[PDB]
Amino acid sequence: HMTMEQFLTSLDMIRSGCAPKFKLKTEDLDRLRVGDFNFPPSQDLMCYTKCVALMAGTVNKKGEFNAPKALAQLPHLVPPEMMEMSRKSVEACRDTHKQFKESCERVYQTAKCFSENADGQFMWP
Repeated sequence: HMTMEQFLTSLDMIRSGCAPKFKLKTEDLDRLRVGDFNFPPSQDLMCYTKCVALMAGTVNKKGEFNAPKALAQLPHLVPPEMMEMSRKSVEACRDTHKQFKESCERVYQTAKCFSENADGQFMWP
């Protein structure tokens, strides 16, 4: 498992493996970091979210969200304090990806759904 302290630091480590692949605005990343997905994303920002989810092993390369695998991965992704919120959001957003065809959009829309269904503070790497 991870502690809250390890979680908050993991956010930066995850970002470091994905951000360099894209052209991104710091203010966009700042907003996603606090779960504010309330602004139009660029293609780059959407594909950044796919890179993050791919690292997490929660989507495939087609951006299809894998709910059972996400649930299995949660202890490697969030601290105990965030487990139930995350469980609830996986359940609410498991089918979000089926409304979209393009892989980066599929992941971005699912992440946005997580942020919107989060009954507490939501943080994206």
